Amino acid sequence: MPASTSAAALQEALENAGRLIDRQLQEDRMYPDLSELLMVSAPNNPTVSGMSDMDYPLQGPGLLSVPNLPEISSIRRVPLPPELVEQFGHMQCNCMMGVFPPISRAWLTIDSDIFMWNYEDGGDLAYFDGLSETILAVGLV
Amino acid sequence: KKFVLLSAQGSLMFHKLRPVDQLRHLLVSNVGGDGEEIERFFKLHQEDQACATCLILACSTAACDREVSAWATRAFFRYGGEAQMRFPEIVYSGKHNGICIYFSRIMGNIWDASLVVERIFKSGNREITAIESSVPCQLLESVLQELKGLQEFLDRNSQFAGGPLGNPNTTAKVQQRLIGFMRPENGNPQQMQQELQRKFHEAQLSEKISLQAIQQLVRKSYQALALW
Amino acid sequence: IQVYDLGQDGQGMSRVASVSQNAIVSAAGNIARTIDRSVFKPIVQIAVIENSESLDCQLLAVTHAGVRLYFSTCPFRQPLARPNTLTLVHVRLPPGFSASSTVEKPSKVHRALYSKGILLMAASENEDNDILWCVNHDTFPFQKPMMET
Amino acid sequence: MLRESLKEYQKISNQVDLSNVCAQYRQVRFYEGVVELSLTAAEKKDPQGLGLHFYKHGEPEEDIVGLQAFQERLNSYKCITDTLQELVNQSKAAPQSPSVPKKPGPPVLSSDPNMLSNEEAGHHFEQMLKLSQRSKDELFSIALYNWLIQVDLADKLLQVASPFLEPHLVRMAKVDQNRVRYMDLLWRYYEKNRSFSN
Repeated sequence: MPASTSAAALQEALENAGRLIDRQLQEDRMYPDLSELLMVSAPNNPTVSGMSDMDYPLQGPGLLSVPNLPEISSIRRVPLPPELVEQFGHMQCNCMMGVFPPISRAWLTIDSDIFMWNYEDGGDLAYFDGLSETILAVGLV
Repeated sequence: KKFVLLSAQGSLMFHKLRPVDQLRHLLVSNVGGDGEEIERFFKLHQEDQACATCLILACSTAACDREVSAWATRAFFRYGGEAQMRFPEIVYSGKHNGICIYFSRIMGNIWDASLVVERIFKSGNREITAIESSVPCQLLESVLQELKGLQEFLDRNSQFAGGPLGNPNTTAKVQQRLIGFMRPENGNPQQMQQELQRKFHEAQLSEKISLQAIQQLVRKSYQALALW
Repeated sequence: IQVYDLGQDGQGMSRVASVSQNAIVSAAGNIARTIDRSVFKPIVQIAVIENSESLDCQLLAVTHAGVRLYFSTCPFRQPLARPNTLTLVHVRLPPGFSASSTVEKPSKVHRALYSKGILLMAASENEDNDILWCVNHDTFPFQKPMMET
Repeated sequence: MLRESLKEYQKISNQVDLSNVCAQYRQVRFYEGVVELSLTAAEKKDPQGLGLHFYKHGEPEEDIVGLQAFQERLNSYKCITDTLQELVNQSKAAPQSPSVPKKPGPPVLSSDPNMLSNEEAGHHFEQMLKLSQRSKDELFSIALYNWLIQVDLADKLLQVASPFLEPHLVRMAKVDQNRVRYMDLLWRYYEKNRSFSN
């Protein structure tokens, strides 16, 4: 064989592969807006769903099912730390508890005071006492 | 995707499972790449997307996936179909389509991009045009991991491309379906069966040529991104 | 529920819209015409639908009875528009609202969380205990109408 | 108001969601009403003693009625033992294998208001145990003995001066496959009670 016809057939085959990748990447990029998943054709033509067993397909035998399939991980409980479970003996008027994800800390308030710790391991426990009035709201910025 | 709930008892830490973590759960519950729950997963996601989901676990270098890779490889080769003529069009198997889907996803943000962007820096009373990469170094690096995993998966398993490694007691259940739909009057059933067997090899040959073209395309992408 | 424009720069400020719960409950029951008008209130949560999640829809609201109330503030498929309404564009009831469901219904729902299709809800069982509900389309993502695990 | 709430639940105890009420008592630390209401919810299920007759004659497979009475007394007593278990699993968690998973435990330690969670959990355990130790129910006493063995509280089984304990060990040392552990509890019972020749 001349080397030109095997080189040409390999170059055509590399495009015939690439033009199948162009298909599958266009198929993944044809993902719908949530408006069409929810079947809404205009904002002045509002619609409903959640009214058939096909909205929320049951794991039943003979349906599109794997029975017992998990949607969430097992729930790894982790804690409020021991300094803090003491202070529930001292609370009088207000309590507020929350999370700030972009710092890896939870937070708790008791009346005038605020406490913070790592929600994944109870570590890096700290507090702040620089107040003399009840905390009504907290926010990270 | 990660989540946290708080109660008076402390933190309740959890995640939303991906289809690949659902597959990783089933490969562990069946202690292998076979068992009927994996054969239900292939019917839920369909063969091609179940194969693309198997390829992540099959390519994984992670020390905790080290047998799950052999289990996902077993599930992929077993359950993702075989090359067929539609009547006509050649339909590749969910194994071939799943390789195409996994490569289109590895390349998803880059495949049609220019690999450069031109930018203008303002050095006081001078504007200065310069050319940089469009792709960040860590995005080249992470795409190169999954693509080297896919290159090795295709090279390691290259001998099985076009091999019908099924249990023979499946085959009759396929043959029994097509016979229900044909009545060419005066048509010889031996010549029908002989051309149907020809067209099965015609599809398997097309799939093998297509797989071995994709194998060389994966290699050209890996070397191009590693040079970049 | 109220809507404000922060400016296209995120430095401006104006109030665009305000819509009261009894108007939302009226609109929802004028869409889901076989459903009672209790399950549309109280609205216990709002959540933003990112411009990574929809161009046609921009806000979700959730009720104590798990009802998802999807809203639009712009014209559909004009992703460079500024907000000019707060239109209720879709009602989605939770599980159990089929006529043949053997699965139960979210009720008491006191916290809800939503971000890219996935809904999480807390709902008290007795008064000691909560049930965490999870609902999503990750298993059927391209499908019309939307199917959920 | 808790000793008032307790009496109105004690009227109707046959029909009460005892698990929910005793969990709702735990969220107010009313372990007293967890002992009392769970006994009044066994007492009124078997007002004839069939679950104790069943046990005394041999736990036999033909007495489906005494077997049902025995089980429904045990189901009511369980609101006591799951609560004693909660207090042991809050207190022993710092010495060994902490609750609320992976490694860092659920109470900072190192400074306190003279009582915290492990010490409160140990105090409320000893106070609730010293309420359970006032029952006249022999089948509850047997269920409490089996729970004290299943949580490795043998020294505190060997703190129950009760006539039901010797006949119970003198049953188990003929019936349980861990026969040796009941002979081991029985010589430690006899020696501590100065019955040295036994």
